[PDB]
Amino acid sequence: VIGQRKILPDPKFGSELLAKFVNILMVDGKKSTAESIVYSALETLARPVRRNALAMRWIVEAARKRGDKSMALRLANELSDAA
Amino acid sequence: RKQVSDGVAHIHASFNNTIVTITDRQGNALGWATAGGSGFRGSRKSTPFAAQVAAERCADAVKEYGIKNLEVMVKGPGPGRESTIRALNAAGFRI
RNA sequence: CUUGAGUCUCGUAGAGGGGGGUAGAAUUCCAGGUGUAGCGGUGAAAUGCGUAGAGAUCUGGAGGAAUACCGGUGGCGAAGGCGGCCCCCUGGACGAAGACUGACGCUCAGGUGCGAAAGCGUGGGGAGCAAACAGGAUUAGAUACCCUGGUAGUCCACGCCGUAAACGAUGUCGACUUGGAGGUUGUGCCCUUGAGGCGUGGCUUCCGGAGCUAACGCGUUAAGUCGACCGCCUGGGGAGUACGGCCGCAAGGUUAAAACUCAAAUGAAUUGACGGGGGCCCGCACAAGCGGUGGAGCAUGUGGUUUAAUUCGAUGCAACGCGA
Repeated sequence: VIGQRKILPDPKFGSELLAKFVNILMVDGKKSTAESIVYSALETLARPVRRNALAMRWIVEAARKRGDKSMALRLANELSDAA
Repeated sequence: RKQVSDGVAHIHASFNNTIVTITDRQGNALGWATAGGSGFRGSRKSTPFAAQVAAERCADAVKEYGIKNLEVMVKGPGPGRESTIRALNAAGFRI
């Protein structure tokens, strides 16, 4: 067997527990947009590869056609409701 | 009929249908139920499901007699011997 | 004469046989209650049971069959074959020393006897089963298969049959020729503990040497090496048939051809083919995740419609944004 891919820690905070999250809410290779999505939701709110990955995917996967101003900020509400 | 909470369960475990009686220690039957004819008949009989449902039928046929411990003296081997035994024991009885 | 053969003396093991009773497990109905919607089964129902009390329970009976464990790589028997317990009668085998006889032997055509199962005949017996036969459905139709009953038979006595893949597909008797691994049953020496350690017989299972064999294999229980006598074979089919004889209660058996036809039939082994009795391993093949196509409008391609033509080829994966 082989281990899971090792990703460099999120440069902005130098922490590994945030890069994996921003890579899956990402769409179509648009990482640059991803920070515009989640950092606005994060910087302004103020085996380990099975259950954390699956549960956190469920959070991202319900923001496609909810029909409001912008799901960019709706997911901020969703995580605010979650938190 | 006697409310003794005792007796034996003569399991007439035949291949096609296992038709268990509830007789006392003396040797007189209390209440009866059957697997075949009692909700299903065919060549698809002789299954552990049939033995289990026969066990629950034989239980509910004598659940009103005030009996809570019935021994098992099985006559011959039948399909789903463990299924009927487990189903009968699940009814709250002592062998 | 005594080495073969036998007689004797003493023990051992054995489903060897014939009888005689003997007991339970299971077996069905009745004798009763306990019980009322079931019992029953296949490809599927159904046929047959039952609510008139049906199954099971315990209770006693009835009666027949057969003796689960032991149980076996076991045993005994000429073979067929023999399996609960116990008695009576009985047969054979083997071992230890000794005595006795004194070649009394081996094999045997003919002959005689025994001889599974089925069957037959005569009387019984019949608990289960089970050719036949009887219900249902079959299946392409069903007189399939099946299930439900079921009679002969199966069991006993006597008589007949006299046949089997009656097979180790290996006649009987004797002698000789390396080993290894067992089992069963005696017995000698020494452990005088029970086995024991070492012999030594008989039976028996399996490897394998030489040898033999076409090969497979056999291999001291030979299919080796020999000797005695017997039986048998002579291409396949016709055919173990016809005819005759003998035998049998018909039932059939035994002995046993020919015409005709074919150029094979056959044994053993080799390769590799279905081989619907297997495993193992690997792979975005599955598991996880990601993104999608099948909905629509156009682009192109493919089949189909018409037209003179809609040029031809490509047309599962390995044609269809292909030749172009």
